[PDB]
Amino acid sequence: TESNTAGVSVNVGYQNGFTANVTTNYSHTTDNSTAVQDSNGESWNTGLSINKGESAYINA
Amino acid sequence: YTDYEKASGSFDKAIKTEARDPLVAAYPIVGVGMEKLIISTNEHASTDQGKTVSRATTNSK
Repeated sequence: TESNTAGVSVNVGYQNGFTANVTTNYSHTTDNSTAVQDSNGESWNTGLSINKGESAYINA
Repeated sequence: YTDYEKASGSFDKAIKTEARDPLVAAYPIVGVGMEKLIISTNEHASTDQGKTVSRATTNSK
């Protein structure tokens, strides 16, 4: 649940006791949204040297 | 489903309420809609090479 609560509207004020947020996107716990970890300062291009025409390939 | 199973609802619970009437026929009508046109210049493994144009599209049943 990160894409589920991504489209939240914060709205620091609540109207009538409905102290709950509403979202335009409430999907499921079957929508895992990965988060790359290291990404220190280097791009993916560094160490790959790709220039606007060719492609990389994913293992996971 | 027979008349009694339709009237009482002793069928799959996902069947619409309207089909409970023994005259309305329980019936799925499946159609395929398209929501993006992508036209590329390649026919087999069209990655990395062609010059393509695509747009999001609507449709109507």
